[PDB]
Amino acid sequence: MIGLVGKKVGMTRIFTEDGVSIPVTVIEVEANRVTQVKDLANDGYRAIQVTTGAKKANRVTKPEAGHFAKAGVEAGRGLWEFRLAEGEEFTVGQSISVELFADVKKVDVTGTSKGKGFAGTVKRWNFRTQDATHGNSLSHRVPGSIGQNQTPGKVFKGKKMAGQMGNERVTVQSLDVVRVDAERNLLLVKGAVPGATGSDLIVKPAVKA
Amino acid sequence: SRVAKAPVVVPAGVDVKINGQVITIKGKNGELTRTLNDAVEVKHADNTLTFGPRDGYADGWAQAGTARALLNSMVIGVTEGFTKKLQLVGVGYRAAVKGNVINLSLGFSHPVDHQLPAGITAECPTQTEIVLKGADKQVIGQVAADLRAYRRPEPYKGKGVRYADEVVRTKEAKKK
Amino acid sequence: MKTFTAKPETVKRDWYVVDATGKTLGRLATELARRLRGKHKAEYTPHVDTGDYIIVLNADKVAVTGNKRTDKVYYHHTGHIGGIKQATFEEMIARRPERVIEIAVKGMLPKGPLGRAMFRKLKVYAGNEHNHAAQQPQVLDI
Amino acid sequence: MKVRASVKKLCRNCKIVKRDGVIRVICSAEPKHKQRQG
RNA sequence: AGAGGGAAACAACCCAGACCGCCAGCUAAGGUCCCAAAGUCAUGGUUAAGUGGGAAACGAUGUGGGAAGGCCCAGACAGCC
RNA sequence: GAUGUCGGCUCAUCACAUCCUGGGGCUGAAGUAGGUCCCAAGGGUAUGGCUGUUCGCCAUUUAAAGUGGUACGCGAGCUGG
RNA sequence: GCUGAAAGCAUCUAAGCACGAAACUUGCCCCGAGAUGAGUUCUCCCUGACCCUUUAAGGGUCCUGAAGGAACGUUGAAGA
Ligand SMILES: [Mg+2]
Ligand SMILES: [Mg+2]
Ligand SMILES: [Mg+2]
Ligand SMILES: [Mg+2]
Ligand SMILES: [Mg+2]
Ligand SMILES: [Mg+2]
Ligand SMILES: [Mg+2]
Ligand SMILES: [Mg+2]
Ligand SMILES: [Mg+2]
Ligand SMILES: [Mg+2]
Ligand SMILES: [Mg+2]
Ligand SMILES: [Mg+2]
Ligand SMILES: [Mg+2]
Ligand SMILES: [Mg+2]
Ligand SMILES: [Mg+2]
Ligand SMILES: [Mg+2]
Ligand SMILES: [Mg+2]
Repeated sequence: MIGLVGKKVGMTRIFTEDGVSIPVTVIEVEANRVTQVKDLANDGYRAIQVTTGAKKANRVTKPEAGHFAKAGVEAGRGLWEFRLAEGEEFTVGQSISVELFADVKKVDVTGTSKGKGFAGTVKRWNFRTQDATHGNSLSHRVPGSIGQNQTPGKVFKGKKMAGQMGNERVTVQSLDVVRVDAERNLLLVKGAVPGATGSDLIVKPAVKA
Repeated sequence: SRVAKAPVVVPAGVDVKINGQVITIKGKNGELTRTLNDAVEVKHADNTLTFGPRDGYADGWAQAGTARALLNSMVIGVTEGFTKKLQLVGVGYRAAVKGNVINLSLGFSHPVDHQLPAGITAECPTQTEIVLKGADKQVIGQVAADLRAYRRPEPYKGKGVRYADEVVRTKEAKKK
Repeated sequence: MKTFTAKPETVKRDWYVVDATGKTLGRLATELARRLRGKHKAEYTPHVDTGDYIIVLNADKVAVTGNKRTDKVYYHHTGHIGGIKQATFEEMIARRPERVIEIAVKGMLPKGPLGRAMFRKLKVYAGNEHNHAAQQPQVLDI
Repeated sequence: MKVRASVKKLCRNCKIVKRDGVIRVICSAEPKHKQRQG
């Protein structure tokens, strides 16, 4: 099934009447408007392109404005594609609401994880810290050895080193749908999802069980 | 050779149709079709079939002897068909066929259901017996092997699916 | 009087179609390598690409002798440690049938900038149809 | 299964068979006699 | 203290001893499908293992060739009663 | 006219003659549990006491506490017993 | 394992057919068209003169400056 594009509102909890606290992530899912439908004939694959939210007319460019005018929808804050499964039909301009997840039990949420910047090997790869005392000289959080002697004579590709951590696409799979509030454009999933408050999220039904 | 040098008499009621190498045979029990190897040409005649090694191939005589035995069973399948009987040995073991699916209870925690392939019939005269009937000798032998594979006869009490004819050789558990 | 040398500006190249159906992989590749390089033209010079453009159809129908259909292995290393990948012939055919002929010919071409330029004149197609009718390619019954 | 470099008939019922380029010994009487060259 | 050609690369192996020049020819070792100059040469065989393109004792109804031998239409060998 | 030499730490990587998990054959395989061989390298594969120790012994775990290569991997990374 | 000759039998194999493992190829996640073999789709923008010369993927002057971009500023759960 296709998914929806929402916004991470934040985290809260839902008390069940039998005394269980469920940590939930509130996802604001406004109406996703279909802006383009791709088919095998013209594009070689079946998919829809949706937009969501609103955008000030002074910030949309003429190339983007003409794309939205072609579909007859108001300009959103971005465009996202969803591969169509066999049997799903959508028309351009059609609006898709959060009630699509009315009977969906588990979802996969995709977002951009929070950026940690340049991270050391201790933080990024869970390397073990060397001794803090016992003679250690300037080598407390350094990665240690990075290879073998002359026989390889090089560092292997994919070696775990310090570098940029976070600020990348991350998918969390099989999150229980706690509540679908159609009239308020809310979707409550159990657990935590990638990204900071206010970031865009892509919510699809769970590809696994 | 010695098998290929014995012509196969095709009786009345059944017909043959040679189309280059692909051969087909119709009869009362059904119809069969089979492509023969390029190393052998089959010569049609009066109601008897002759196989010989086609020149240009060294293994013709070995390949010819197979086609002889192949269609010799093809003509038997379209007239008499083939039958194989399995007998279940062991308490609780009982089979029952409904439609083209066997319902075996071989002591597993789950029911095992084997789907018959198109062209093979089955029936259970009793709970601990199953008889299969069909035209193709190879396919009826394959199905019997699969049912036997669900619970192969163990060598201590003979329990499991076995062929009604074959003899299982048991052995005792050495004490002490 | 110096020996004649072909000039890249004045060399003419023809277009050809080859049906790889049933052809032996190697004995077809050598004939392609000759014509891609231009060894069949009297104006052949080593440092100039005087070859022809060749279109190969039905690349998935190419034939091999012996047990090579299941035993010929194509190795390649991804550059990552332990990244030695392999694929037999018939799965190369099932996945990327054009790669089989392209790999065979690539090994028979010279190595270097000119060799890579000759390889660009080879258009391999898995199916029977090609969209180079505008080039009017001549049937090469090889 | 005995996997050895020298396979031989161990009784009257042992039969030598070559399957897929591997010399094997199959015995309809003694399962201990089952061998394969390797 | 010896270049050249061959042996993929390879002082000591194989061919062969560089006075200089040539956009001439014939050969040696070694080669002649493509990389890469020259036979997708001819005739008759063998191999199916990519053997060729690494290895022993030993094992094996792989297969080719050869010379004999036992038994056999007084019915042998195999199968079946 | 210098290739820093044991062990530890950190970080590894490959081989398979496999320690666990997976698939099998045989068993002097009733079951449970084993023995042995074949296939299999995807992942996994202890913490302490003593000793500079590798190792080993011991205690207690674990599905298991694999064997080796890598300048007896790794001092322009640490340590210096 | 099935069928089955070579080898009147037998035989999982030689022709043919079926099973079969955390290995293999997929399936899951991420990167990814500098994939120079540089791909595809959608949308947007630009519709003036004139001279020279060896006359062509030529040079020059005047007019024109779009879509968009960059810069600058306020900044960010983005960041050396
Ligand atoms: Mg940040
Ligand atoms: Mg520590
Ligand atoms: Mg110091
Ligand atoms: Mg190197
Ligand atoms: Mg040389
Ligand atoms: Mg001299
Ligand atoms: Mg000459
Ligand atoms: Mg040549
Ligand atoms: Mg010839
Ligand atoms: Mg070899
Ligand atoms: Mg020095
Ligand atoms: Mg190691
Ligand atoms: Mg092994
Ligand atoms: Mg895998
Ligand atoms: Mg060391
Ligand atoms: Mg060092
Ligand atoms: Mg000291």
